Amino acid sequence: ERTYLYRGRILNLALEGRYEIVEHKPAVAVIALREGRMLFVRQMRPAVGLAPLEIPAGLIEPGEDPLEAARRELAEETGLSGDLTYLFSYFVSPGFTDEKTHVFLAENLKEVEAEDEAIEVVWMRPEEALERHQRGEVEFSATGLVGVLYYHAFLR
Amino acid sequence: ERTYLYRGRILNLALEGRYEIVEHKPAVAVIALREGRMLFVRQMRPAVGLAPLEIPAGLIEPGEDPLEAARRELAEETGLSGDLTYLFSYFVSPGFTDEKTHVFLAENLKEVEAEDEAIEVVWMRPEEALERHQRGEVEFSATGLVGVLYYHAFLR
Ligand SMILES: Nc1ncnc2c1ncn2[C@@H]1O[C@H](COP(=O)(O)OP(=O)(O)OC[C@H]2O[C@H](O)[C@H](O)[C@@H]2O)[C@@H](O)[C@H]1O
Ligand SMILES: Nc1ncnc2c1ncn2[C@@H]1O[C@H](COP(=O)(O)OP(=O)(O)OC[C@H]2O[C@H](O)[C@H](O)[C@@H]2O)[C@@H](O)[C@H]1O
Ligand SMILES: [Mn+2]
Ligand SMILES: [Mn+2]
Repeated sequence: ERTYLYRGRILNLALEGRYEIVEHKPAVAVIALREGRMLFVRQMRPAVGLAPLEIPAGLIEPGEDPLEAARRELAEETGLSGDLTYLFSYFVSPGFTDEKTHVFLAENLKEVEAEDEAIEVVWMRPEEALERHQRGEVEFSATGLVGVLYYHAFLR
Repeated sequence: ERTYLYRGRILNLALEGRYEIVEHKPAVAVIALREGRMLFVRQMRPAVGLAPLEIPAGLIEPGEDPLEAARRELAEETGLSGDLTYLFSYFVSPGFTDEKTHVFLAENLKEVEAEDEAIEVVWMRPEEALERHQRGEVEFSATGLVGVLYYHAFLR
């Protein structure tokens, strides 16, 4: 038996025996390179009180599958569309939440819209994002770090 | 004002205006290679109902800093010690939680203990972990995927 303590907008909090469990919608994230720059985004994140370096990401909404959600959040956050390829998925923190992230690569990006304004588009070479992070200048989300590592592994 | 709905063992659930926020202890994770195999672990994770491929990881306990927590969970989960180097950190899912993970590299591993039994030690070439994941055979945690990508980027 899961017993629910809180049913919310973007999460539920449940107890399952001794375990505290946060149910959360699945997410998508998109890795995109153009002229050696990766497409990052930043927004104020009240949970952490700062704006980490992320890649375009969002929740999968009712009716959508991961590919469709990835297309949508790329367009809504950055005004771009591209050719999407599924890469891999991961559980963000499976010791307490079921949130799963599906990661895509985008190629051949084109502007379809001139976007959500509280999101800052940050094109940045991934080598520079990693250096800024090593020097303490920026924090990463998991999606931002996965983008930077994937680039270094496979896109040079 | 954060208003608290739940104060627990491994998380607190808070509201901050419209935002649902899960406070969570920071974590560590350790990337370790030996003879071309990466040190993964698996354990049943009730939040997800399965055992994803992770790397050795744990929460930072009172009094500890990340390096010390990394040493401890490597020994407790796998019976090993090594020379630790800090790599980078990431917020697991900063749209709802403040959990931050500090990732270390371990080299020169030695057995100090013959360990916590509900953790399965899984030495596996990272190329094979990535293939098994691409074929649907295993799920990744963020820490497992970060280990595999870091290897491919920097440890070949
Ligand atoms: N959902 C939970 N509810 C209550 N207690 C729990 C839960 N999960 C574990 N404990 C207790 O908490 C104690 C300390 O857990 P440690 O073993 O240092 O950590 P880790 O490997 O779980 O988590 C490490 C990271 O890996 C994953 O990505 C996680 O999501 C974290 O981000 C354990 O003894 C359990 O008794
Ligand atoms: N803590 C919250 N509480 C309540 N509502 C919120 C919260 N955060 C956002 N919303 C509402 O939820 C709506 C849908 O959010 P989308 O914009 O598709 O997602 P994302 O970028 O937030 O999260 C994407 C991933 O990136 C990060 O790693 C996250 O942790 C996720 O893993 C937003 O309109 C907000 O109005
Ligand atoms: Mn978003
Ligand atoms: Mn652990």
